[PDB]
Order: sequence, then structure tokens, then C-alpha cells
Amino acid sequence: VLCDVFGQPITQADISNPTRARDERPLDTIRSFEYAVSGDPVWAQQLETPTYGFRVRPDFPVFG
Amino acid sequence: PNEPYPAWTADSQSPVSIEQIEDIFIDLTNRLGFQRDSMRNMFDHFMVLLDSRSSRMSPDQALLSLHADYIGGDTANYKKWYFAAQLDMDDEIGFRNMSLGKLSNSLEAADFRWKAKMNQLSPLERVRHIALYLLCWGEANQVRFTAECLCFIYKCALDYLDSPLCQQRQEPMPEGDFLNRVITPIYHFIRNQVYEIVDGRFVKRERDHNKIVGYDDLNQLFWYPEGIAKIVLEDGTKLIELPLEERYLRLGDVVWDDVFFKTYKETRTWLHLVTNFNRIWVMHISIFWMYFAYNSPTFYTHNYQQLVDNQPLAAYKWASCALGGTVASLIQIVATLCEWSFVPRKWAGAQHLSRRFWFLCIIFGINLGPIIFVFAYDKDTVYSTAAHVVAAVMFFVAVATIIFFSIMPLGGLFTSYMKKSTRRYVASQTFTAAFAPLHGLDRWMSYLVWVTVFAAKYSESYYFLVLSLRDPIRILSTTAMRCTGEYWWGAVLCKVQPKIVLGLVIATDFILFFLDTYLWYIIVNTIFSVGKSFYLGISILTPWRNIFTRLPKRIYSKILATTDMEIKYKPKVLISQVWNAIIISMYREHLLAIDHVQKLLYHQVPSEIEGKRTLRAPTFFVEAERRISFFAQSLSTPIPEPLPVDNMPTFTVLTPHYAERILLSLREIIRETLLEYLKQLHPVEWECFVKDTKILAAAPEYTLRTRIWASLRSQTLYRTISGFMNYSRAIKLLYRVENPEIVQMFGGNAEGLERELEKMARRKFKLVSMQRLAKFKPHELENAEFLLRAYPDLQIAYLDEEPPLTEGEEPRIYSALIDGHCEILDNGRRRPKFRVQLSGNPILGDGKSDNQNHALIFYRGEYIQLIDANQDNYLEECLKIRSVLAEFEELNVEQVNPYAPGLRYEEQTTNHPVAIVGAREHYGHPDFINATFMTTRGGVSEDIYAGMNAMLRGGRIKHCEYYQCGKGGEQMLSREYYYLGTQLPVDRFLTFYYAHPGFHLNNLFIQLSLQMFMLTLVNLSSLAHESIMCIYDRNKPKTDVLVPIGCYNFQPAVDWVRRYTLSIFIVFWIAFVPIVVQELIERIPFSILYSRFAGSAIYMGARSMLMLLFGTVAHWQAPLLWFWASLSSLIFAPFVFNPHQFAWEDFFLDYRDYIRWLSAHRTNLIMAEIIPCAIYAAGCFIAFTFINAQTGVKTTDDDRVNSVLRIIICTLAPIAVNLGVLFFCMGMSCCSGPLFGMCCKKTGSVMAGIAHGVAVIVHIAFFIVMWVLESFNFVRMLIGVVTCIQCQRLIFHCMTALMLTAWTQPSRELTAKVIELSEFAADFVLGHVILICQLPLIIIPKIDKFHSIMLFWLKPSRQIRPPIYSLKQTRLRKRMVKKYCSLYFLVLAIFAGCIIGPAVASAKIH
Ligand SMILES: [Mg+2]
Repeated sequence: VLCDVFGQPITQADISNPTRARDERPLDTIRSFEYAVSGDPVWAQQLETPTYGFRVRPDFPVFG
Repeated sequence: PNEPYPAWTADSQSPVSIEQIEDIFIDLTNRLGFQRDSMRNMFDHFMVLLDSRSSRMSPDQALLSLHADYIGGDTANYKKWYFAAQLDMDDEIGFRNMSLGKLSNSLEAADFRWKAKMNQLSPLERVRHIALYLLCWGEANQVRFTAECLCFIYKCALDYLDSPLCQQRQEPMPEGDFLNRVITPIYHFIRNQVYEIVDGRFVKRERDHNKIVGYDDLNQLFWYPEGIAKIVLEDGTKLIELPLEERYLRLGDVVWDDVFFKTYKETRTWLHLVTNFNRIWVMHISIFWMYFAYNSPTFYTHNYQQLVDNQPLAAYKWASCALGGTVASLIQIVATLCEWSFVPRKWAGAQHLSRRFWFLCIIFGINLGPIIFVFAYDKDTVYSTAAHVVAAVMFFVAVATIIFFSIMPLGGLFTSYMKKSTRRYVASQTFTAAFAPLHGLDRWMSYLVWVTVFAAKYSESYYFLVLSLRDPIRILSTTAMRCTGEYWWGAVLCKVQPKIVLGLVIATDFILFFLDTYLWYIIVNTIFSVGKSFYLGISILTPWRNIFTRLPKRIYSKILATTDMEIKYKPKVLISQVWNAIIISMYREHLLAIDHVQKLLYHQVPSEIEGKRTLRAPTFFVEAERRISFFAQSLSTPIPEPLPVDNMPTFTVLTPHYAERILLSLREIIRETLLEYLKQLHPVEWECFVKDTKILAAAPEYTLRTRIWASLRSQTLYRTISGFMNYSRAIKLLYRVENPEIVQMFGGNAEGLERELEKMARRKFKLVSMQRLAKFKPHELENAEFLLRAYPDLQIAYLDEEPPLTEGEEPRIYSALIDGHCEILDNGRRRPKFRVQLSGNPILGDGKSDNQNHALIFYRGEYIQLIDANQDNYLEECLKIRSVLAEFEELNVEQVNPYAPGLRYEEQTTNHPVAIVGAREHYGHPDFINATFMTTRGGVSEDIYAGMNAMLRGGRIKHCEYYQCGKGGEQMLSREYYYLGTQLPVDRFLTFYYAHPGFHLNNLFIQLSLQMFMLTLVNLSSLAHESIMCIYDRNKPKTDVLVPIGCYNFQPAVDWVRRYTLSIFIVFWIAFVPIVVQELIERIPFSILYSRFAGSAIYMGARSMLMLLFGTVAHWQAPLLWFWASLSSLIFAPFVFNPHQFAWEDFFLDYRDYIRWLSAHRTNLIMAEIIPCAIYAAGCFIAFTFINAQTGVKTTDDDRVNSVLRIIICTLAPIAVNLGVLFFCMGMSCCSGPLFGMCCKKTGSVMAGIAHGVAVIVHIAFFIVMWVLESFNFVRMLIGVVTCIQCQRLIFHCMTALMLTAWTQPSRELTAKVIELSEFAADFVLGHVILICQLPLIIIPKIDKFHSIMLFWLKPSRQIRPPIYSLKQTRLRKRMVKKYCSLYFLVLAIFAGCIIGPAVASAKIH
């Protein structure tokens, strides 16, 4: 019954914010905030959550 | 363009991309278990900071500056904590701070290694370091108030991260682990000490303040390496015994109830006063002692007599004046003894006092010895030049000791001599002794002002002291009023009266000695401030037109940043677009009519065929007036030049809200009427509004417009919100004015230009916290949604609650953020941007601080402005925002590498940043806050405490002269006062003392001196009445007998009264001048008016009036008129200005309202305060008995007589009567309520009336028994009455003092009741005594017109008729007027009879 901006649905809800997806990375939130002001289809086509997920990108350097 | 963060993402020189910054946050959240929705918020915060700092410098410098400010720099708090705790370098830091002037395994090597390590970091490691700290800070809840605990947690987490345990672990740590394991136990410890659980609810349990561990007590544990060692686990092992990589994982097993403890305890206020300000009494009392001792040879001259003029040996004179050093050495010892009760005995730093005590007593012994040698009879009987040499040396030694103890601060007297390995300082130097020094002329001015003040004061006081007291001392100390005395004690009761009078005179002058320095300080400050004007070139003689004519050039050169632009356009076309904007802005607020507009606007009318004729200046240059005048005046002072709006930083406005009104309802408009009251206050605006209404037009829109109009003139949140939204339009106006190429390149597309301007305005300007948004009434939510519809860019924060996950467990509490662009759910609520879970209820203590704390995580930018619920702002003042932000001295400075190897600490120029900027029409209420500096050292709140904390930590405070803010005591026993008093240098200490506490001390000293003078006057008048007098003038020879044989000289005693009266009159005039200055530029029922001044110079006033009357009747002196007039004016001033008090109807309505209103070691310390009452009562009793002693007349021998038993009956009879009445009330069915319910529901009033009646009757009996002896003498009763009252007060005070430290508790209740009844009885008499004096003033019929004349001197001078009421109200009014006139006249008749009856009795009775 719940849905996000751009109409895409939601299945796993966040623990602290029940109205947001669990695996959404911060850049997607920034783009959604920008889209909320002015209607632009260009903001919706730059999402990257499903292809990468919440894990870090490959070839991320190592610290120590 | 069209990017989230243009300053960083659109630059090709950025060292790290945004996609490489997001992954660091993601990895940290995975590894440490932070909440995700807080991680998003902190990512946004960090990116906004990077965008803000990159708009005026390179990204490479921005990242390095952020790292230096947050972790590794000299301005960072983390480095200070590290060096103070881990490396144990506090003593070296204090020593370096002590000797900075001479400078400008060791501290230098440690700093070198730290800089070398910090100099070779990659940018990614810097980003990780900053991100970890921000993530830790975002979750801290109430731990944000304690910076050092957070630093310790951050260090533990950083140590755990780099270990192989974290790197080789496979699965991520479960979400929410940090908050559950680390923060919740500390929150529970904080909460469980204030509240206790009963019946399932939390109730604020009560205990003395010394058994509650506040926030400051937790913080101070993490300042020392010894405090860290006290952390213990459950199994019994210490935390520090584990290796460095495992302390984080076991941080959830610490039991905090066995660790924290109290570090500072309070006591009686006089101990704090003595300890904090020891440097002042040393420089006062020591000088007074020398002045008095040098001019009183009688007390140490062998067989002294002025007639034989035998001067004492000079050796005695020099030895006596050398005792000044001993007094100073004793004061320091006494001050050190008191300090031993403030700090724990085993806490670090407490061992300095024991070392200091031995040095102080050694100095005392050194100062004491040689004087004892000189005074010895061996060198008194035989003269020796060696004794004279010893006295001459000791004089200079004493002077040097006085100076040394008057200059050096108490904390740090003998640090360099100890050289011990133990703590050499009582308090931490890093966190409590980091004052910022002064540089330049301002440093020299501070020395010069105080040197001038003290040089003037010490030279002026001696001239008056040498002569006002030389003769009275000589006359009084040698006279002998011999008598036979009273043989129950002896003749000692009469021979010591002159010496008692002399002692009282000396005591009064000692107090008078303290009032001159404030006077001289005021005078010198005024003179220097006036003189500085000629260097500043301030001109007041110039005409206002000479200011108005220069306005456009000042606007062009100080408001616009036109220096950076190429000069393509003329100044006038730029000035016009701003002047017209301001003028039109004032018009739309209904402040100007249509005809007034064209007198001020720039016009386009003239011919366009020639380009020069295009524009013409207004005739003005060839509430609106107040604002224009202030703007024109403020543009005259020098202003820093601004930056272009594409280079300015970001700032936020923060507002708290609790139960305030958002909008006025229709009932508030049409009911009582507010609308008529507003219309008769603001007419012209009302005609303007109604005229404007029909231009565009149940009348919904008209009703809404009326609601808005009424709201804008009343105290509402909408007024404040609409006031401060002028920041956005000012920024848009400046942006479009300062570069016309962007305007031109759109070519008529207005919508695109508006969108582009709004996009720019959103970046630079940003918040209201409503803690009750989930609890509003429906009409409150209806108003709240209106604000979001009117201003889409407004943000709101509120608290939200959920039912517990597991059954029977505390509910969860969250914090949410919404704004005007959020989607509306089908429930009617808006979708939150963020939700962050808290560990519990955040509001523990009352105040706005806990409201601001939970909403502080949502701010953005670099600077914060703190406002309140009701404040106002204007468009003209918002245009100068860019110049105000330049006061922090960070916008146009050179960028350097903080980690360069060659740089030394003394060569750095950015050691002390600016923390607070406060507006004025060096403490003050803060307006603008440096966010980075303040949020890393605690919260933002309490204002004066925030100022003290910022000063102590090492920041600076400045004031802005060209900005105006639309704004519209004895608890200071704190740590801050102690730290400031015991560690500041002398000049700063004097400047601080003479501003805040010196005013209150002066107000106390004046009141004390008045009572001392009254006691001296009573005793002197008694002696003068008893003695035989002689009169003489200054034309006297050296010594000759007076015409009356055998009289006693007392004329200098009379002269002293005149001199003291003149001095006190001058002091009162100087203290009253500011009230006149404040008041003379602007031209209530009796119960509350009386209650306001009750206990404030009214009871003491009457007590002084009684003694003044006695001193007047017994003996007459001319200067007593001034005191009579002053006291009468003080008593009767408040009733003069009461509106329409002359009217009979108002008078008796007030009378009715008044009448119906009537209807361990602590043991001796808590009771040592009774002595001053005992001394005063003893003085009054001696004065009373002296007249009874019959000293003036030749006394009969061996006849005994006494009157003390009369006095004890006088004092004890009313208390016994009251106790008997209470016993009778107990006997009359106190075990059955209904009898009292049926007879008198408030039966205590009957007992109160009986007590008042018997109290009057006992005084009547006093008068009768006294006038049995005296049929024509009156002076003799008043001193006895005063003695009786003072003994009553002493008994009550001693009873209360013993009470402060079955019928056991009923005994306490009865002890309270007995003083309560006497207090009520006194108040009853005092009220009528006040009222009867005003009777003749209301009798004359002409008082009405004369009082109404004063209405013309008053500014408003507006009166409207009272609302209409029915005739029955008039009938009741006249009936009550009749009743209360009769009652008033009957009471006055009783009072008059009470006096006239004994007058007849004195004749008819024996
Ligand atoms: Mg203010």
C-alpha cells in the first residue's frame, strides 16, 4: 500500500523511518529531495540503488 | 549549474569525488552499526559544509581547513583533550601560558611529532576521520552536553577500527548496536538520579542540590589520567588494563554508579564572597588601618594630653603603622581556609592548599616578629637607634607585602618554588585558564584607567579623613562624664558612653570608605569616554541634512559590492533600484499613503530622446521616519566591505516554540473588543488598510485579511516568521542587482529568472522546533498547516512516539523533520524527511535548552542566529547581513598549511578565534554563534553562562555597532565565578568585578551605612540630651575654658553629622542621576502596590523613621531636615503617580480590595549569622538605659534602680498571649472539624485580629506606665519601643535559626504560626498608618483637575470612557462606598482616641 516518490513500490521498510526503503543510498535521497521541488524526468532516470545495492562498490580501497 | 553542490561537484580540481565520499559513510555504517537514516543526515551535513567553504577558496584548502578545525589543529578540542589526558602535559601548558610574553619527553618534541604525523595523510583518510566524528556526534543524544566523554568514545572507536578484529570480521555488526550498548547506560545513569518510579510513573524526587550529579560532574572525570583509571567493569577489573583494541567491545559492561562523584560543593554565601574576591579587601582594609593608626596617637602615648602636647616617640608611630602587613597576611590565610571546603580532599589538585598554607604562615610570622621585638619594654625603657632602624625597615616591608598580595592572583602564588611532581595547580589550566590576551592601545588603556582611578581615590580620601576625624577622636577619647553609676553593675554603665559613640563613628566611617571607589570609577570612565570622541572624530553639531545629503554615496560604497565589478553602469541607476525597493516595501505594510510615495521615489518621466535625462533624483536629497533616521545614522560609521553573494557562506535561523499563539481566532477579534483597541491605537494604518481593501475587492477572504491584520499588530508566531523571511528577498534583490548580464541573457523569460533566483536563495539561507506538534488541538493543526502553505521553504522539527515493541516496556521516542514540499499522506500528515531514534524522553530539566538540543542535529551552514518567540526584523536591516558575518574575521584571510615543520606555536596568528558577536544599539547576550567552535565544546545554551564558558575555553567576544536586534541574580555561587575570581589578572579582574557584582555590593553597602548612621545618631542624641552643652567657633585659641564651668565639648560631634549628611547626599545624587536620565526623556490597586515594595525599604524605612523622630525630639540639629524630606519622599513616591487615586470611588474600591485581600560543622556555621542582630539590639538597649541612668544631674549615692524587668515583660507578653490563644483554639474542639466549619470557616482570622488588638493594647500600657512618671516628657518612650521591636525580631530570628538546623512537628508548626501572627499584626498597623496620611489630599475638590493636568505631560494623554454597566451595579457601588467610608472613619476615630485618651490621663492621673 505504501509507495515511494516516482511511484516505485516498497517491500522492506526502514527500521527508523517506516515510509522509506531499506536499501536506498544517500545520493538517491538527495535526488528525491531535488525532484520534490521541480518536476523533472531527468532526476528519476539517474537512480542507482537496484544495480549496486547498499554494499560498497567493487575495487574500494583498503585501510588500516 | 543544475547540480546539488556546485562549488565542489562542478570544479575539476576536487581531490575526492562525491561517489568516493558516499562509500566511506556506507562502510563506516556497516562496520560500526550506526542507524542508516542518521547516516544520510550526516552525509548531507558534511556535503553542505564542503560546499560552503569551497565557494571562497580552493577545495584542497577547504578540506585541510576543515580537518584542522575538527581534529588536528591548535583550534581543535580533540588535540587539547589528547594532550591534557593521554600525554599528561597540563603543567607544561600552564607554564607556557604564564610566560608567553618572554617567548614571543617535552611539549615541543610532542608537538613536533604530532605535526609530522598529521602532515603526511591522504585526503581519503582525512575524510574518514571527519566522517567518524560526525557520525558519533549525530547519535550522542544528551551526551552532546559533555564533550570529553564523546572524545573518549571517539578515540576508543578509532582504536578499534584499525585492529585486525574489525578487518577480518565477516558479517556486519547489527544495526542499532552503538546506541543500545554505549549511550543508553549513560542516559539511564543521568535520568535515575533525578526521577524515581512510583505507581508506574516518574516523579521528580527531591533532595539537596549537593547530592545530584549534574552534567559538569561527568565531564570533569575525563580531564585527568587518574580519572580514567577509576572505570571498572562488572567482574572487577579496570578498563585500562585491557589492550587498546578491545576496550570498545567491552564498553557496554561498565557500571557507572561506582564511578562518577561530586566535584564541587556549595556552602553559605559569605564564604564564597570571601574566597572569590580576596584581592579587594586586602587593598581596602590594609590602607584604612594605616590611615587610622597614623592619626590616633592617644592610644599609645604615655600620659597623653593635647594641652601638654607630648607627642609619642617616633618609633611607636612607625611600628604601629607597620601592622598593615599582618592584616593582609591574615586575610589570605582566612581565604585559603575557606577554600578547603569546596573541593574533595582526594581529588587531583587539592594538595596545593597544604603547601600554600605553610608559606602563608611563614610570611605572617616574618611580618609579626620584629614588631613584637620593637614593642618590648626592654627597648621602651632604654632608647636605641637600632629600634628606629628596625621600624623604618618594617614599614617598607609591610608596604611591599601589601602590594604583592594586592597584585598576584590567589591561584598561582608559589608554583615555581615547589618544583614538585604532584599537581601544581588547583584547577586544570587547559580548560579553565585559557584567557585571550589584549594587544595594542587597548592593553595600555586598561592600565592607565585603573592607575588614575586608584591614585585619585587614595589621595582624595586621606584629605577628608585626616581632618573629619582628628578632633572628634581627641575630644571623645579623653572626656570623663563621671557619675556614681548604677550599682547593680557599677559606674561602668555611664563612663563608657563617649567611647561607645567614638567606636560607632569609626565603624560608620569604615563603611563610608568603600563607597568612593565606585564614584571615581564612574567619573573616570565618563571622562575617558568623552575624550575618546575627539580621537574618533564624532560630530554632533553637524545638521541632519548634512547626513541625509551624503546617503546615496554611502549606499553605493557600503551596501553594494561594486569594487570587484567592471565599471559599465552608473552609480545612480544602481542606487535607485535599492531605494525604490525599500520605499515600496514600506508602502505595502500600510505605513505610508499614496501621496507620500512620490516625494521619495526616483522618476522616469523626463524625455527619453536624450540618455542623460533618463533619471532624476528625488526632492528628499536636494515609524517610517524612525527607521529612515536610524538607517541614515548607521551608514555613517565605518563598515567592512562585503563579498558578492555567490561567495557568501551559509547560515541558519533557529526558533523554539511552546504553546504560543500562531494566529488570532475570530473570538479574539470580535470579543473583549480587541479590534476597537487596535483601531484606536493604530488609526492611520486602519484607514490605509480599509482604503486598500476596496482596491482589489461571511466574507471569507475579508475575514482572513482581517485576521492577518490583527495578527501582525499582536504577539504571534506569524508576525515573527513573516518578519525574518525578509532575508530571502534581500538576497534575491542583491543577486539580481549586482550582475545584469544574467538578467539580460534570459531575454524576457520571467519565470526562468524567478526560478534561478529562488534556487540561489535556497542555498544560502535556511527552522522552528515545535515539541508539541503531535499533541495540538485541531484548530492548532489548522493554523500550523497555514504556515507551510504560505511559506513552502519553512522547516519544522517535532517529537514522535510509538507503542513499545515488546509488551510492558517503555515506548520508543523519535525525532522528525518536515517542510512545505513534503507529500501529504492519506492520513492528513506529511511525509518526514528524516526520523532518528532517541534513547528516552529528552526533556529532563525545564527550559528551552532541551528543546534546542534535539533540533540542533538538523541545522546547516557555518553560522547560527538565536532568536525567540517574539522578535521583529525589517528589510533595511537585512541588507547588511554580509557585513555582519565579516566580524568573525574568517572571510578574507590568507590560507596557510597548519602542519608546516618550521612553524612555532608563538608565531601562529590564529590561536584565539571569535565565538560570539552581539548587537548593540566584555560580556553580552549572544546573537550570532560560530557553529563549529561552539558545537564541539558543548551546546549553545544560560546566556551569561554561555559567555563565561566561551571566555574560559579561549574564545573572544565582540560587539556590532551598526546592527539592531528587534528584542521586545543571587544564584551566582557557581564554578565560573570561582574560576574567574581566583585566576584572572588584576586589571581584567577589576574590570569584571566593577561591572556585574560591584553594583549589588554597593546597593547593600548603602543600606548598611544608613542603619549604622541611625544607631550612631540615637546614641549621640541621647548623650547630648543628658550632657550640659557649650557652644564655640573655630576662632578659638589653642586652649581656654568656656563660659559655662565644667561642661563637656561635643561640637565636633555635631559637625560630623553635617559632613556625613553632605557626603551621603552627594552619593545619593550620583546614584540617582541615571534614573533621571532614563525617565525625563519620555515626557493598580493598593494591595499589589504594597506587596511589590513589601520587604523592600518599607519596614526598614519605618524603623528608621522611629529613630529619626527620637533623634529629632531629644536634640535638634539643622541637617536633619534633609533626612526627613528624603524618607518622606521615598515612602510616598509610589502613590503619587497612581492614575486617578484622588477619586473617592477609586479610593474606596481600593480600600475594599485591600481589606478583602487581608481576609556536623554546619551546626555553628548556620547560626553564626545571628551576631549582627545581637549587636544592634545591645546598642539600642544601651542607648535606652543611658537616659534612665540620670547621668546629667548630680547622682544620689548608694540608691539602686532598674528597668530591665519592664523590658522583658514588654518583649515576652505578646508571645505568651499568642501561645495562650493557640492553646485555647486547640481546646475548642480541634478534634472535630464541623464545629469550626459552622462557627468560623477561617477561624484563624479571629485569632489574628485578637493578636493585633492585644499588640496595640500592650503598647498603650507601655505609654501609660511610662507617663505615670512623665506628665510632660515624651522622648523617653520611643527608644524603649524600638528596643522592644528589635528584641522581638531577634527572638524570631533565633527561633528560625534553631528550627532550620506527638506534638514534635506541631511544635514546628506553632513556631511558624507565632511569627506569622506577629507579622500580620505589624502589616495591619502599617497599612492604615500609610492610608490615613492621604486623607487631606482627597478632601479638596480641585485635586482632580490638577492631577488631570499631569496627563498632558504624559506621552499618550488618551482616555476613553469605561464600559457601560447596569443600575444595580451603581447601587451596590454607592452602598459599598457608604460602608467603607463609615469603616474608615471608625478606624481613624479609634486611632485618634488611642492618642488623645492618654493625653487626658496624664493630667487626671497622679
Ligand atoms: Mg538580542
